[PDB]
Amino acid sequence: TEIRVHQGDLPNLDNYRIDAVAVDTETLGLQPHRDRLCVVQLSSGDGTADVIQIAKGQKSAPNLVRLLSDRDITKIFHFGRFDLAILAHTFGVMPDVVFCTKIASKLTRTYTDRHGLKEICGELLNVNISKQQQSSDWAAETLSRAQIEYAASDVLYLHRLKDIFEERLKREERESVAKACFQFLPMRANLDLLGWSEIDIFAHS
Amino acid sequence: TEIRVHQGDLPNLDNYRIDAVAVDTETLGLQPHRDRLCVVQLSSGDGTADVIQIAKGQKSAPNLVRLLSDRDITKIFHFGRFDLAILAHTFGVMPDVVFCTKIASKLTRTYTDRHGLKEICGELLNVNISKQQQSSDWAAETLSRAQIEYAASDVLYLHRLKDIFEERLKREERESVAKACFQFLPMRANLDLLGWSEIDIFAHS
Amino acid sequence: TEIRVHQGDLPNLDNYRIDAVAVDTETLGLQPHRDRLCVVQLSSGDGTADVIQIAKGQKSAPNLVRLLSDRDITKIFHFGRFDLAILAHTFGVMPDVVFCTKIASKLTRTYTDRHGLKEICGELLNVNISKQQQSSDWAAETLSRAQIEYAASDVLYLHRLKDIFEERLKREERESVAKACFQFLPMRANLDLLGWSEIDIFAHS
Amino acid sequence: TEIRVHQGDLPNLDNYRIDAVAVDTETLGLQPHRDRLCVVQLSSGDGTADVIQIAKGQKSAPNLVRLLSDRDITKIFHFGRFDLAILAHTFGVMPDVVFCTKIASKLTRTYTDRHGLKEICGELLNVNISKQQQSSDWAAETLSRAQIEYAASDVLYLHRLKDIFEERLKREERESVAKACFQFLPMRANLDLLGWSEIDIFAHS
Amino acid sequence: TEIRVHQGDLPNLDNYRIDAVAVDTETLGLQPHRDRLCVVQLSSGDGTADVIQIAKGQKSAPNLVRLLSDRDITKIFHFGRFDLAILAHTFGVMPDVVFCTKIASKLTRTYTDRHGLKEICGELLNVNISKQQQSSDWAAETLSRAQIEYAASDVLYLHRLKDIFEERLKREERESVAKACFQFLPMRANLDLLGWSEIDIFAHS
Amino acid sequence: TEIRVHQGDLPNLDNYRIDAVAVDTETLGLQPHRDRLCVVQLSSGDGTADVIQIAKGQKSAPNLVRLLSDRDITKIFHFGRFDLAILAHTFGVMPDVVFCTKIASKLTRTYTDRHGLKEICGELLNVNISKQQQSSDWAAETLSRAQIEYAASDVLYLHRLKDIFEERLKREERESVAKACFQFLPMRANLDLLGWSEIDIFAHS
Amino acid sequence: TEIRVHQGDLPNLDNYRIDAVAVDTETLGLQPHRDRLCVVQLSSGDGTADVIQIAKGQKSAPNLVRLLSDRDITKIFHFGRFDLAILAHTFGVMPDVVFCTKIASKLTRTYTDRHGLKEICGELLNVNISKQQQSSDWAAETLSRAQIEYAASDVLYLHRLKDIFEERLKREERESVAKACFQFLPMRANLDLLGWSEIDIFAHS
Amino acid sequence: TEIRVHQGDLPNLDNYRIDAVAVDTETLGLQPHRDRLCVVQLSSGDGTADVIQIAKGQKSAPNLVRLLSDRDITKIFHFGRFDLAILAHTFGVMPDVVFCTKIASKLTRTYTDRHGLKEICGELLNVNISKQQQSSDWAAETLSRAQIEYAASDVLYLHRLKDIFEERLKREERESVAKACFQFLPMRANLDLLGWSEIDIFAHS
Repeated sequence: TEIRVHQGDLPNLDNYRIDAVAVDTETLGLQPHRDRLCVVQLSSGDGTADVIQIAKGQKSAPNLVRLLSDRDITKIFHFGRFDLAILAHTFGVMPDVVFCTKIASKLTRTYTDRHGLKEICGELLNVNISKQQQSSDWAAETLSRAQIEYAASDVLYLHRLKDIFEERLKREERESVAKACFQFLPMRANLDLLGWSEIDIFAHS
Repeated sequence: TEIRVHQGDLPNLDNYRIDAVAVDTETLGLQPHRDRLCVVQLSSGDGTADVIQIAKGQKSAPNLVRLLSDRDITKIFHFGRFDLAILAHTFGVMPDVVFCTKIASKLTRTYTDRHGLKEICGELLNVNISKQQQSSDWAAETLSRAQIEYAASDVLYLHRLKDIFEERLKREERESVAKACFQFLPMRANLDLLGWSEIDIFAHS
Repeated sequence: TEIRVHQGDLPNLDNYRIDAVAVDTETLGLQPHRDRLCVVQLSSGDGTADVIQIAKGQKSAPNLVRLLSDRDITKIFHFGRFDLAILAHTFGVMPDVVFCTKIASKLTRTYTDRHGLKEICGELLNVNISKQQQSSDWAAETLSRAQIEYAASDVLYLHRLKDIFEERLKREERESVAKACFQFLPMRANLDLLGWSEIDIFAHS
Repeated sequence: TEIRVHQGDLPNLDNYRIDAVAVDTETLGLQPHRDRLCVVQLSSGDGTADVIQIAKGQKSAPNLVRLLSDRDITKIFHFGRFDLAILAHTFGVMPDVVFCTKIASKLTRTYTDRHGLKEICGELLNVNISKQQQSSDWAAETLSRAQIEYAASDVLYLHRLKDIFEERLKREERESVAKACFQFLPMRANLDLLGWSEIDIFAHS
Repeated sequence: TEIRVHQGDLPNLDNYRIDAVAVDTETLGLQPHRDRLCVVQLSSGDGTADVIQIAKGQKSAPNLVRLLSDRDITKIFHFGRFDLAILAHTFGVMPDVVFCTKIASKLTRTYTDRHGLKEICGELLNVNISKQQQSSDWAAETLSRAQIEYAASDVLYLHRLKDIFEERLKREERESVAKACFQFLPMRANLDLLGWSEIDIFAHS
Repeated sequence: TEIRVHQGDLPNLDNYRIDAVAVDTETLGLQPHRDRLCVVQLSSGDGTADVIQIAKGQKSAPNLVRLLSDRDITKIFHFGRFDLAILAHTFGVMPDVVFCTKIASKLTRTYTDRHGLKEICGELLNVNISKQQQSSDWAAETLSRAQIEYAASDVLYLHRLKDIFEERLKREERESVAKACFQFLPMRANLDLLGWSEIDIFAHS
Repeated sequence: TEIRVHQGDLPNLDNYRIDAVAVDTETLGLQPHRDRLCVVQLSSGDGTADVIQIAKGQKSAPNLVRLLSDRDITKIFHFGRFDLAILAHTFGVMPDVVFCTKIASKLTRTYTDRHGLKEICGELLNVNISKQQQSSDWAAETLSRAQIEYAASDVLYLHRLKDIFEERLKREERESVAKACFQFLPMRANLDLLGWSEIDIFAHS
Repeated sequence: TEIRVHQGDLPNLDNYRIDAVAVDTETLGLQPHRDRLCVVQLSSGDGTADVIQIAKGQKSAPNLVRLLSDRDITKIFHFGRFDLAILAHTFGVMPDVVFCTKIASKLTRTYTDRHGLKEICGELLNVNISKQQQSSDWAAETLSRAQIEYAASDVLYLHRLKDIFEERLKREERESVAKACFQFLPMRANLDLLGWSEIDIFAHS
């Protein structure tokens, strides 16, 4: 593998002249108002990944923000509801072209109730994701090798999942449903930032 | 007030050359695959209402459906998540320009947890709606006077609520939030028809 | 109203040469092995009722048992699951031609979740049943007038509900589903007596 | 083990001139209106199995349906409440002569609260069923070897279970209870198809 | 009615040379280690009552304790599990000849799930007890007249209830069960004082 | 009752040269980051009240904040945990000399589980506060007379409650407990503002 | 581990002229009215056991019942609440001199919440009991060797536990509490048989 | 290791002329009024520990208590809410300079929901603490070697955790929050002793 570790921002976009980029984040917790962004992960799908450490109080990441803002590049997330919220809270730019593998899983893997990334990777690809480092100090000044390898491991497979999920969505005739869900997902994240994170806004009660 | 009761369909659209129409339905229950549409209510906001009795097995209602599919007319519902589902299930056309007073309530009446139509009308307009007839035989060949008056009372006030809620949404600066939620609402109803009625598609679990 | 009160048994069957008889019971509680049968109520639907006081330890009631065993007469209950159980446990005869207004309500009154007899009588007939005496000492040697009037009131109206429910079951094309449920109801009662009263035998868990 | 895989239908019924056939299904999920039938597996009890792939949108399987309809042949299921529902929804024929190992287990294996197929096969036969493939993509164009072997594994042992459960029902004198439950099971499945899937129709609440 | 109010203790036992005495207490709450005894009420059953105010830090009440210790007098309580605990904690004497109307109700009023004193008095005697003052400041130096009348109302009817419950226990042949329960009740109270107040010591879990 | 309504701030502190001031607030909801402070209520205990309307986006109120910052004046709240949070969030000043009647009630009224202000006022003073207006649009440009009267009602009685609670805390010897709770209360409110509003920080789980 | 297996009853009590006997039962389930007693195991504490197979419908076991009735012999159970109930229901003799290791554990092992026999034997004696056979067909005409060894394992250690628990009860000064609980235990079992198996007779609700 | 085991008290404080001491206790359970203190574990942070057995009824341990009350020495606990309560209940002295690793975890390890000592030690130091002996008979006159090694293991690592948590609290800017929580912790423990152990005193309900 190749994992390029950076401080603050990508040096340039030379490796990202592509149609879709897999994106993930790591934070200090589940509450964007309390838990700061610590890591941003990117991959072009070529089997390598970039891991960008975000400093405390960092307000800008121009190359990263260009990627997040570019409407011609689909950002692939797993449970993007969270990542979109924390990214918008941190850098002030809300992505609007997204694909979420968790929503896709809920729309296609109807034969199971386990939609976590580990189960998806195990079932669809026979790839073992190790989650031991998921609960670790992502704010450490120097990330461990195990942390760096885990962070890259979270983004290395999202392209293959998107390909398979697009096949399943086409087969079961949910393409327009999925497209509408992804179109609404950024606004669901915005509602999370504004204070309705514990509320299903569409529920009767 | 004036309540016009019809069999099958509106006679014409002479009374509905307006910018927005309030819409409600009555059914045999909460499950569209089991519980047929029995009554459709409409109002232009002029203090009169149309109550349309729908026959068993009726597949077509051209004037009503013509109104429902006119993209230049906003359809106002209370808890449109249900009504959109049953309308699309019955006539095969899903409206795509809607306003829902319950979503608006959840976005503006943040000081209460009661978002039912009775509580909203009581608080916002000091109008008392009596719900006694809500659980009644809406499939009766001849509706009683009490049933007809309840059905009209369900649609007579939605225009005034839309006006007030639009004022509140602009005042608290959540207009674009409401717009995005309303834009997504028809697909949420479609998801209900397809089999996800008990699932919040954006939740982690 | 006319209420004929008897000790032990009917004097004869002169008043019960009919197609259907409404039957109900009162007991000391919900557990047939602990709570003894105290009252049996009967009515032909002609506005009169028979109330039969059962003695402690009484094992036989030949006229009552002849009615309960007579396959040519349908026995109408409300929540017959219990009444069938207590009747079979007391007299050793399980009726097998029955109609239950609770099953019929659950199959037809799909627009509400309140299926008790008080609510059914209120909604279908505008008749007010008072339940204050439901929890009383039914084993008293002398029943009070309020007790006797309530006991008769439990059976005076089951014919009118059966007639209406039969109309609704025909209307929604659920006649065979209800008929099969009524056919199975006695074995559900036997399962209750044998010890599965707290178990839904068809559930996954 | 020989497992014969067919497309669409059996070529003939030469292997099924028997008094009882074990039947199971696999689907895309628990909701018959959304999740199509994908595989049907049968066995005569001779240690071999037939695995029939059902195509998307397939409406007919004349040989299979003739087998399912033959009243001289008892159909053995595990949790037939589901299989009967999905079979009737897909091919339009409701089997009416059935034996269910889950009902039998609940009526005889009263010393445990675990009635899943894994526990029954483990306790009664010391046979290890591996369920890893239960949650898999059963709609795949080509089934995997693991999928095929699991699907066959779900019918290979049902005859021996039926024999033992029949022994237990005779020993504990519960034969007529079980018979009435099995006679009613197809109507429970029909009720399931009609929209009462979440309701125990006999419960007080 | 006649209510004699005393400070600290009875002046003498001239009114309590009787076979059975009704006893009740009031405290500052449900936790004997935190909530001190404030009032003790007594009655000979003649329609009059004694209300004894207990002082802060009071360790002795010789005449009252003489009454509580005399094994030839049955002490009648409602929910004696609590009163025994608070009395033993306060005066160091655990009564051992008791009758509890709550246990008697649970052993006899099997036709209801409402075993409060208000409901019992309403059903068995048609006497209306008003509980508004049940939750009040019982530590006041001078009790209000409404408080005193409530306190007397708690003891005025326990003799009549004991007579009726003894009739019911004889009628349903449960006297020896009740007797064993009453003998164990003081040890249940001791278990409460020792720290097992939240544990059913006889439960499986 | 004299109620002075002001915009933005008190005109001066001529009426608040006192040793304790009753304070309460009204907002658009329970979430300080989403629901803005709308009204501040004050009372000197002289039977008059001041109601201060806070504008949207208002960042300063020098006279009010000077009063809130003054360590020689105890601020009396009911459920100050919330009021302290919203006040500190709005004006940037956290009061540090406080008394909370709800904590005091939980430390003294151990005989009840109802600690709301309405319930407290009913029990201790026999004064009926009507809360119908508690859930209303507090951000309206012009408050109704009923709203203003309710708002004054939430501060008019806190002094009298404080006097009674101080007597009870002295009587039951819990003064130092209450003092320590009040000393931590501002930090509990800060913890709420920082993101632990749903976490009991001292619980084991 | 000498294990003597008998049909119907012990031949005599020649091996049981001792002061205390360990007793445990096996049944078809938890409900004495439905599930019959299948096996009774006894031990004198000398490291050997007797396993007595009870036939369906067996009403008499004179030597065994003689042992159960001998008031000079303490019967040791684990969770005797169940065993006493099923023994009394089956043979008509209610033991009245008992020791229960579960009550003793709840009164002594206050540092844990896991009181099952496996955990007690593991912690207190470092002896491993294997519970695999607990859920098995105890009504088999011939028990397997594994069943026999498990059944003996249930009684082989109860004497040592009784010795240690008696030491702990003396040490912690809880002997009279335990004695009262053991004295009450037979009536708790009788209450289970009479129909209160789901009711805590001493609870407020 | 160098675990020194003592009866009753430390011989002197010659080894404890230090700025911070790790403290941990072992009891018979979670309820200080019932379950006595059995062991106190101390460490200077030098990799050695002192394990002090406390005798039944012992009220004094002057050298240990002198250390506990020396305000120039911070006492480090894990979940001091419990330890402080049992120490104060046993010896009558409440420490007032404390650090709690559970509060520190809840304020810093926001990326996990597991705050037990085992999980903290595993994550922060990669040290495996085995908790098998946590639930054991701590009142034995002679503790086993396994008990002694576990007891020392609970205190051997608290200094290293305090050092890391102090680094995290400074880095994340939460020192004044933690300081206020630690200042309130002794009053939370006092509240536990007084009877509010099950009440979060700051909650709305």
